[PDB]
Amino acid sequence: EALAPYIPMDDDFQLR
Amino acid sequence: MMYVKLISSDGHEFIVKREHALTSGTIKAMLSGPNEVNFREIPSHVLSKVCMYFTYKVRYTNSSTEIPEFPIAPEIALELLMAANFLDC
Amino acid sequence: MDVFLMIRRHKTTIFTDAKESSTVFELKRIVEGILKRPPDEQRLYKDDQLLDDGKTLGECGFTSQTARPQAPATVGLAFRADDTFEALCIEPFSSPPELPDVMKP
Amino acid sequence: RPVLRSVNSREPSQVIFCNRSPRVVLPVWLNFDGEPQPYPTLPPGTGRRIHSYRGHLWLFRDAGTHDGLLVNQTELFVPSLNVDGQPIFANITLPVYTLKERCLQVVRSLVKPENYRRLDIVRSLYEDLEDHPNVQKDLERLTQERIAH
Ligand SMILES: OCc1ccc(-n2cccc2)cc1
Repeated sequence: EALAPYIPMDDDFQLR
Repeated sequence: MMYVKLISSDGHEFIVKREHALTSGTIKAMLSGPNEVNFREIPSHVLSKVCMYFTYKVRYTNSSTEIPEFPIAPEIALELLMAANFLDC
Repeated sequence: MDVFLMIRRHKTTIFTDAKESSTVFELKRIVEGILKRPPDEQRLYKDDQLLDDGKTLGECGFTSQTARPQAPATVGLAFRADDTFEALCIEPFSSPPELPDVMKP
Repeated sequence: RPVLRSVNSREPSQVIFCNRSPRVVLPVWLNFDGEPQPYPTLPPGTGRRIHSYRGHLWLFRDAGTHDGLLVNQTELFVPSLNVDGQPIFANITLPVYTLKERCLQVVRSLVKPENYRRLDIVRSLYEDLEDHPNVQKDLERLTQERIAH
């Protein structure tokens, strides 16, 4: 069975 | 270090580190034998930006740091493109 | 860190870098090696402000964050001819032409 | 069977995409047959947690132009097993473009392709403008270079 990457429903964050 | 002098079409003189000027494949080939270089075809508003690119390339090549964009104003892009094509950098 | 500079006098522009912690006097020594004029025959400027020999470049207002390789900060340079120092004069570069029609929105 | 492809490890690996570039970044996942797949884009200066897998292959491009970008200073990023819960960082950056290719990017951004050959520039540059960045052509190049080593 093939498992593709996915993105958790979560806010992005800012880099500094 | 050692330095070379690049002359633009309107007589502006740009003195850059020789190592930096070798960023240009054209200049590298001219100086590769066993200084001053005349570029009477390139105006100063273009050649100054070329020297800035030399500094930029030497600084950010082989670096893990965040690389800033090299800025090119729309009104110089065509001449800078032709200068980059001719200088091989 | 390092600051990236254009040292400019008349129609001459020197591209160099220096440490924020290095001094104005040290920068004059750089110019001496390139233009063969000694430090006491030189005056360096940030805009119209004459820079004191003993100040570091950081203390003059030059910071690595703004004096970057692709956008170097300008240092004005004037020479002492015989007895007197010349007035600071930097000739502008050439003017870019109008954008062609197919490059306009 | 292609040389550049993910392996179906099924071993989870937590990863953080850090867009340390001024471009809108398109993450591109190579599937198990080596075909590039797009993932949601990343605004400049932003980071995102990703649920990936060990031995998967990622690459990164400018979303609007497909200009090539680097991840941890190289073309491809491969998640590893998380050590002590710590996710693996993918720091996406601009490469040092040649001045010529940076000039081409700016010209492409201002001139419709149908209008390239109206510019008063040397003839060889028309084809350089037309040869815009292309993921599959880059994948073929990276494959050939790898074989050489
Ligand atoms: O323009 C330089 C450059 C071209 C292509 C890439 N590239 C990204 C993924 C595969 C290739 C990176 C940098």
